[PDB]
Amino acid sequence: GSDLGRKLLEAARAGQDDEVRILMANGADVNAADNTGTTPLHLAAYSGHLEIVEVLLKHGADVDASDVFGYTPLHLAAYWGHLEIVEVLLKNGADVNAMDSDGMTPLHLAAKWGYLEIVEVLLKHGADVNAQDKFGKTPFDLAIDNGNEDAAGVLLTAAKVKDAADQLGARVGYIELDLNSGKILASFRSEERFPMMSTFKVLLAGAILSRIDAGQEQLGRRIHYSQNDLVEYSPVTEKHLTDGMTVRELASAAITMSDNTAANLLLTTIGGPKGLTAFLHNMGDHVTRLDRWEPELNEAIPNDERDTTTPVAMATTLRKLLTGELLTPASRQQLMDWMEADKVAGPLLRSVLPAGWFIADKSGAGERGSRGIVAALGPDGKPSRIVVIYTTGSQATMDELNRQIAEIGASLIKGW
Repeated sequence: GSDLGRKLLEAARAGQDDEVRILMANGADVNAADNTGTTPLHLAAYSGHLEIVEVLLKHGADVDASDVFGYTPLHLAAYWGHLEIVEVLLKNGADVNAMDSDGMTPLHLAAKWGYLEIVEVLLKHGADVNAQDKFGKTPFDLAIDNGNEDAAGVLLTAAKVKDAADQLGARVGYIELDLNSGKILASFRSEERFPMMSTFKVLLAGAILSRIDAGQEQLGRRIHYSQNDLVEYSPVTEKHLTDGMTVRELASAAITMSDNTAANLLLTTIGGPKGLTAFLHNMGDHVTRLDRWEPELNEAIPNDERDTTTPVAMATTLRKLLTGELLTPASRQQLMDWMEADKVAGPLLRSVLPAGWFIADKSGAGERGSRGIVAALGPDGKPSRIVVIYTTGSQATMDELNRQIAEIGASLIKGW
């Protein structure tokens, strides 16, 4: 009987992708472990064999397996500066904050050796900047000690955001993204899910504009509705029960005033939340999902994936809508124009925006202390970056939440 377990360990170490598959096909344990607790995934991560890491993961490899010294594959990937592997491990559910026997997290390792790109990715997945090793040192402290000012700065920025959220008992996530290239300039918990709340209405407007471009809808078409269509908070639609509203007026009301009935009426034309989600799949967004209508979509139940997005997905989709090829230039401009005319997000980014800056945004508020904003802004009268910020779970007052988002915005503006 050939010990397939060890043969697989060696194949993973040597980068023999075909041999790895053959052994697995013949019954090799993908989670085989030697006397130190080392698994095929550990060795693949240590050597830097991306393809083998992927094959192991897609066939049942335990992503968080720990060896005798508390090392996970993510520890090894970070220690040797294997960026792509770090990314893949995290995408497959690795524990970003796993601590080895010395109390070191992957973020400690990346900060210590000065692997800036890895520091950034870890932050995307919620790495704890307050994590202390056995000597009481945070990743920041290790960056300072080893003279990595680059990493220190990025970690300091992340700490400001996390520490503010902790005081409120909130979970926070944000991202700053380049409008043209799509390059991520800064973020924290940008790969985690948050309730979209009314921020989804910019995506809804995109779906309608797509139908307009296709000739399935007309901006000037008048929609007639009744009192039984009215839901909570409908400041505009409640005024036009007898005359109705055009698709254009409804889209405007939905974005600029966050009118709920306006959103539901538009949703109906595309087949509801399932219709909007279908449109997002066409945009290349397979993360964002709308499941419910207004106002139920604002429930923000903890760990509920219904009606949620991630900061990176929302920011990326918004970028595609405002600059991509999917909408016609006229429609892209209309979407931007509607967001520029938002009048219900005063207490957020606009409360700290210097004179001369351009901003087009859409805000959101929900139960369980949920608050958020999506925006395209820039210091020179035009938008050059996308900013998305979400907070949830604090049960804090509206004023407290407003200031939480505003101060994050202030930090980004000052460090522009």
